[PDB]
Amino acid sequence: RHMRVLFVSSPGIGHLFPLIQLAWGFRTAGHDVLIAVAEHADRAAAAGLEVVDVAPDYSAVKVFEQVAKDNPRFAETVATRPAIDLEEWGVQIAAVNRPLVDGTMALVDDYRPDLVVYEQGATVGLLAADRAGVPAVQRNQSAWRTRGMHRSIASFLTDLMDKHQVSLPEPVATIESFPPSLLLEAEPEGWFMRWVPYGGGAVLGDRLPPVPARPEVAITMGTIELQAFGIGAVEPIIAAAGEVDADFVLALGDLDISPLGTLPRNVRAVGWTPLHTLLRTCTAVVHHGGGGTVMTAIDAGIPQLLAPDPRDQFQHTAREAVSRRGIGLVSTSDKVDADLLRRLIGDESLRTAAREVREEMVALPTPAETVRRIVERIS
Ligand SMILES: COC(=O)NC1=C2/C(=C\CSSSC)[C@](O)(C#C/C=C\C#C[C@@H]2O[C@@H]2O[C@H](C)[C@@H](NO)[C@H](O)[C@H]2O)CC1=O
Ligand SMILES: Cc1cn([C@H]2C[C@H](O)[C@@H](COP(=O)(O)OP(=O)(O)O)O2)c(=O)[nH]c1=O
Ligand SMILES: [Cl-]
Repeated sequence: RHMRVLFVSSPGIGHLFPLIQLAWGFRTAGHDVLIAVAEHADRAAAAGLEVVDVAPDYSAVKVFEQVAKDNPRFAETVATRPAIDLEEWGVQIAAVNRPLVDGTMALVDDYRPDLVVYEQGATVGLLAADRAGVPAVQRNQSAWRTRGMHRSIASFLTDLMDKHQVSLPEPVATIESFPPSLLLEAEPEGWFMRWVPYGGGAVLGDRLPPVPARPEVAITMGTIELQAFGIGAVEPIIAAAGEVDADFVLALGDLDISPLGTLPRNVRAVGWTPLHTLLRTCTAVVHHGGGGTVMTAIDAGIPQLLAPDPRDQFQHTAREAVSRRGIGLVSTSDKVDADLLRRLIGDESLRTAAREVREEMVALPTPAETVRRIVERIS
């Protein structure tokens, strides 16, 4: 009954955080839990868990650069359109997974997991499960449909699969990220699960901060877009914000915001803060379209505007749904203006719809319940 469970994540905070509730779900159910990730191992440790860094010195941004340089045709074609069918993006996602393989396979041999839980980007997790000979459970991201994505990714890792004597298995269960209404007409892949936001711990101070008298709007762009494309995209958003009669809080995480210089007087900045803690006191949020941020805004019950850098192809899958369900607005960073921010804060139908989608979401099975379901499925 007592298991060793290995959680496997691609080297991204947006990849890793959606595994944390399940990892604490397994730990509080008495199991041993270990995380495999690269680049962000210290953040995983700051969730109170044990971590092995399966690729020391990894840099996602350097991997991205190497892909573009090495695949100029892909870069000038497929990469000029949104990443929707990830089968087409196998070359890029395989480049991301490749450096994690050797370290993950060694870890599987040493740790001997009974179960692998991996996030949807981490084909290396399926390979790990096959190495150990154990079931794999997939945790989905945003609204991407899996289809043949793992076969396409694996087609570029063939050499490594041969060396480690592994084939690509199918997961025994898949767990959706979004609530049913935000998948539109796309067929669900497995179980729905409530989104319980995780963004790190925090000392809030000597008291619980009160909700401000004036409405505050958060501006956040996740953990990879501005790192990969530069901080420039947030400038037109901040300029538009300075023209709006509302207060704004800029939350770009560990990103150095020095290049922005002096912010408008109605815009304040914070360093890394768990997003749900920030949003507890906000009226709306402007962001890039990251799935974790979309879901955390829904947990807060607030309208959202998705305005990524126009070059970023990985923020597309929530956009149609945010639109069609009326819980927010969609644009691009360079097209944000004061009128659009006023719509975000003023259109009551957006807030009504957000609250309705939140009600749907918070009734879904919890991570604790989902741990029980997984254990039943594999027993
Ligand atoms: C801006 O630059 C990018 O976005 N980069 C990339 C991301 C990748 C794959 C995603 S699709 S597989 S999950 C079916 C990538 O494989 C690799 C990597 C390492 C870090 C990263 C991020 C990228 O996605 C991020 O994933 C989050 C889970 C999403 N929220 O749910 C975010 O919306 C999205 O921003 C390749 C990549 O280039
Ligand atoms: C920048 C920032 C992000 N976050 C969280 C919100 C999300 O859970 C996660 C970002 O994931 P996500 O929004 O999926 O996008 P990306 O992969 O593009 O970064 O990081 C914080 O909690 N605090 C912060 O200061
Ligand atoms: Cl959070």
